[PDB]
Amino acid sequence: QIKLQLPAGKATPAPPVGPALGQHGVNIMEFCKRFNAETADKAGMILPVVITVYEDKSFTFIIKTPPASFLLKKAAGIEKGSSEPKRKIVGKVTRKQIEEIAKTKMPDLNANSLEAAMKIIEGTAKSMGIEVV
Amino acid sequence: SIKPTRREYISGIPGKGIAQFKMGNNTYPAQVENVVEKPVQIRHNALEAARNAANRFVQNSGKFRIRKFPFHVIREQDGDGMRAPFGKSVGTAARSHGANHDFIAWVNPDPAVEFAWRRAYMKVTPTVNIDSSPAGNA
Amino acid sequence: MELTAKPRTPKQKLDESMIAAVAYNKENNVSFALDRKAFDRAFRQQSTTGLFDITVEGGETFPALVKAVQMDKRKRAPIHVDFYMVTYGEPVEVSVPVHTTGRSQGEVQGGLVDIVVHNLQIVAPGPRRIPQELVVDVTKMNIGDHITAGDIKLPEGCTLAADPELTVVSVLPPRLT
Amino acid sequence: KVRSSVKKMCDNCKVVRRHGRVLVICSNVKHKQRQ
RNA sequence: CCAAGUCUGGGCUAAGUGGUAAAGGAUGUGGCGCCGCGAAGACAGCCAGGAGGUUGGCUUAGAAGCAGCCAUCCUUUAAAG
Repeated sequence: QIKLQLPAGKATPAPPVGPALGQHGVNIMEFCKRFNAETADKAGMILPVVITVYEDKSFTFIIKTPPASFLLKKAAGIEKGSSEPKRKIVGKVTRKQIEEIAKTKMPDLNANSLEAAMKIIEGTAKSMGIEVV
Repeated sequence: SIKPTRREYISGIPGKGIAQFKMGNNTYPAQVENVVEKPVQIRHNALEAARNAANRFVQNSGKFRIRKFPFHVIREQDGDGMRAPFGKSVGTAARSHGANHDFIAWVNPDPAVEFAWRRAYMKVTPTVNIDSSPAGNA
Repeated sequence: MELTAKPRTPKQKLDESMIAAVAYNKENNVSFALDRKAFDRAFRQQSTTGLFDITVEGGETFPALVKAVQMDKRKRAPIHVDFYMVTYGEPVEVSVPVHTTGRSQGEVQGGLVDIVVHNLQIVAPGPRRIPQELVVDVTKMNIGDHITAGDIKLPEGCTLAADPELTVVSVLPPRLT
Repeated sequence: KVRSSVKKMCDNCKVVRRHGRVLVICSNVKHKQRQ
């Protein structure tokens, strides 16, 4: 029933992992060696973990796919937002490109319809700096 | 109502030194504003100021218009002592004729500017009247 | 709407609940009637901005209403109004308003704004023939631009009791452009 | 404290009357409003 | 105290105001108009979720309502903050 923000390729630090887990009924040694299995592939980037124990003092559960923010930047070719939204809008795109990017985001998107899919991309666009023209 | 020596012999023909009129933004109906009732050679300075601090707290759209402006002034200590007093000027303004059209917080729906002016009254000096115009304030 | 009186009694009248207000019309007038309570309501609507009329003895149910008056006094509560009808096909002195919307150009992007020394529009279209609410806003706003008379853009009734190039409504720096 | 000129802190700080007196009150030592 | 109605009528005071004062405050109190509703059975008590794309931009070393400068939109649904 805990939530952490552990690093990658380092499953032995006493300062954070020690007190934050040991007092909650979690064996620090064994819970750490299990991470050296799934975080070894994508080592280097901080990966948040959500450990959930029971009444036997064990388990590991859901650690992680990755980023989904930097790959969108690679396509457009803007890092970060320009400045402040609704004051310096200068990044227009088109209608047809916003239509196909929402068709794959459906799993974590609002509803499985086509009208509701285009409406979320309208809210997160104007809150940053991507006006649809 | 003691006033000055003339509009060009004593002290008449100035800019009075201040910070112009208009601010805020337009607005066809919404009548948002401020006026008074008090009589007082409105304290220039105090004046100029005040109003300004007004913009200081808001910024843009809310007729930060303001229909005032001094243009005459007092005088006192300079020379011998107290007797035959020549005159040394300082502090012009204008008579706030027992109430009248002050400055205007004029605009559609932008009370975010009403409160402003408000802050504008707070300031000022001679009490002030908080009000609306033909229609009110929306 | 209703409003009565017309004898010769302004003081007390000019007092209480009934405010003076002459019965003005091309050719004839008649003691002041009305009331300090009707003025309210109606007036509250949009005096010389739309128009109606009241039934005093069913006399003459006509429009034209007010072409003058004042909440004068300091207090800011009118007293002593003017009233003139128009059962004619000459209706000229017609001053009805004009509204925009907010079209985004200098504002919701440039923060800039715009003064409208205009708003109203005393003209003279088709007498007893005007849309109590006429709107016209070709948009545009920002930098050192300005629009006024000249351009404008008048629909139907071709009057203009006004002139060209003059207090239309421009866009100024609510801060800086 | 301010004896003169008290007006509502915390989004609660109440308006009470003791001895006709008006002294601010609200779940905070940082409100001990009094006049 | 000192001469003369502890007159009658109907309001308003709960501070001794009366018996000196301003800016400035506050469901004091009494009398007048407005917006929403109580059988879409209404504000304040109580049961509950206390919704998701919201975890957007400057600064990020931290905005991601609960540092602050700009946004202020979309939603599958019991509605939206």
